[PDB]
Amino acid sequence: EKGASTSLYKKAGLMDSQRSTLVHWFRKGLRLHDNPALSHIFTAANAAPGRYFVRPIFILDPGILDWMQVGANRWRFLQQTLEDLDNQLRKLNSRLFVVRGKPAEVFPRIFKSWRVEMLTFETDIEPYSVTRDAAVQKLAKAEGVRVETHCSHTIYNPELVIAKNLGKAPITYQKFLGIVEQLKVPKVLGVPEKLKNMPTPPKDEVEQKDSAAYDCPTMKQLVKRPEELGPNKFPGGETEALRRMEESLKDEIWVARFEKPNTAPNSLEPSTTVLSPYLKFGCLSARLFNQKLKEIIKRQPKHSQPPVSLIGQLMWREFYYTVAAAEPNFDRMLGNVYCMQIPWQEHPDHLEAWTHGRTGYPFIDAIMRQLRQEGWIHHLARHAVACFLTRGDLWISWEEGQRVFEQLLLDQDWALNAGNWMWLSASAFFHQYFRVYSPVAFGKKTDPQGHYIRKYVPELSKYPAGCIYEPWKASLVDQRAYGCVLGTDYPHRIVKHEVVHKENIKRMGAAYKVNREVR
DNA sequence: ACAGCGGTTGCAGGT
DNA sequence: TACCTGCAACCGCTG
Ligand SMILES: Cc1cc2nc3c(=O)[nH]c(=O)nc-3n(C[C@H](O)[C@H](O)[C@H](O)COP(=O)(O)OP(=O)(O)OC[C@H]3O[C@@H](n4cnc5c(N)ncnc54)[C@H](O)[C@@H]3O)c2cc1C
Ligand SMILES: O=c1nc2n(C[C@H](O)[C@H](O)[C@H](O)CO)c3cc(O)ccc3cc-2c(=O)[nH]1
Repeated sequence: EKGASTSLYKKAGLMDSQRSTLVHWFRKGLRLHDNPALSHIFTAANAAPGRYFVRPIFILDPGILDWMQVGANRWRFLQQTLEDLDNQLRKLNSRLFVVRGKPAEVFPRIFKSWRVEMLTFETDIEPYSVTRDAAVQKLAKAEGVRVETHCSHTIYNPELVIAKNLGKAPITYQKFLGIVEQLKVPKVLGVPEKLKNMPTPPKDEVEQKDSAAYDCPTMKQLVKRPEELGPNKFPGGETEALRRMEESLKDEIWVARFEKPNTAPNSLEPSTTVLSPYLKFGCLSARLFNQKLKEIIKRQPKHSQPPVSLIGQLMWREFYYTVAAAEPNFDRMLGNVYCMQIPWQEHPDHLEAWTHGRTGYPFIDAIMRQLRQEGWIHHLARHAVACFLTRGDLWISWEEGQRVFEQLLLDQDWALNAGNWMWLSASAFFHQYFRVYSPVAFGKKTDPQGHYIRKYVPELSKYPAGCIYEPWKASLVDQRAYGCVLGTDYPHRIVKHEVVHKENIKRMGAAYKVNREVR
């Protein structure tokens, strides 16, 4: 009987050559938890153990760099995320395969060599993803590969929101809420089960030439300019995502009473959750986070509501996802159905100054430096610098600010970055352009001593709180006494806010009329 | 039809 | 304190 059982597994070792492959394709959805596309594959494999190999893949795609600027800090985040993801898949008797190449070229090969029966992935609405996925579905159809996609990057499916709103994406938040209240949310899933009867798949032609061909990229492979790395304040991956979420949810009174407008842009520690990079890469399920918040809200029936509550912030994400789904030119002014056409000026020197936090406005400069160094800044810090760049002071296109954020943010999100840049430039969604953030006054409310400025603009760290926000008010002798002379150790302010913002408000009114008269 | 309402997160000067 | 008004007056939705 022991002899018999031995004969059985020896024979099955030949049978293994006859297996087809089930592929889950990670792009976002970079997590095991609440991942229906992944769970699909793992359930299919375990429902028929012996029949399939499982290949969880991430395609490290050179085409991304034709579309997106990616700074060193975000490359490091991705490196860490893929490593965490392989660690978690290992626990399930699997692993991550990181296939280098463009999807259009990779998929023809692997469909054939792995004998792929089914491919799953989490859907996405970005133009890159739309064109990519269309090409892959086309190829899978031709090649007879079953493709099942799942919508789980968002709580609501943009397509279904647009359908329920009679074919149009809602363009106001309250209307969006009224629509999504009528939609059901799928069940939030746990991590998939361990794979049964899953020997490692046989090496393909690539693996045969280099056994490490699909192994997780190193820092050296992914970060080509490590001199641009800052402190690793927000480590990548689902494990860190979940730890951070549980920590952020620990104070249920803080959660229950959360109002975004009352959180500081310049607290030295984040005043909000900093779950955004995790949500952006899919290291954290938005649907799980929402579920967790809802549990807390049950226990704390006295709680804040949208727009300002924590659930409210998730809904903003959903909101911008839906409007972005409907408009591939979401990230440009021209041809963007939502966007006010505003004659922004080009000014290379001012853009450079803003980009590198050398505007001569300490608050603005502090924020831009934190962003560059750390890759996260608070929402209202983003407001301050985005308003400054666009309608507030420099009159430079929101698209140029978008580009800088796109490089520097760990949470860089096509829809969210574009949506909020339009908001802040009063190009779309927000239209009360008479409200202009003051680069001098805005930060004072939450940091009267200027601690944040003293940290990120250390050259000004000896200035009295009375002029650290407005160092040009200090005489030359006082500047010398504070160890920082304007024009020498810190730049002269590149524009005068008190003049230019009034001029820009007039320009905004004139642009608005032109746009009105087109309709 | 177009007035009235509400709109995540303005500032300054004031109660 | 947490809130108010004046400042000029925008948008989309609603009826
Ligand atoms: C000009 C500008 C550019 C921005 N670019 C991005 C970006 O590329 N990627 C990005 O994730 N956020 C972006 N934001 C939105 C917002 O600032 C960040 O989501 C937020 O600061 C992240 O911090 P948090 O996770 O601690 O937010 P929390 O306040 O803790 O909110 C929780 C989650 O809700 C979502 N959320 C919060 N605020 C917004 C918002 N305003 N719009 C949409 N979703 C929101 C995020 O996923 C966030 O993680 C931008 C904002 C501005 C003003
Ligand atoms: O499929 C990929 N997605 C990558 N993405 C994820 C990307 O957001 C999704 O592929 C989107 O679906 C593209 O529209 C990255 C995102 C970043 O912010 C930075 C780098 C990458 C790199 C890749 C990549 O190599 N392959």
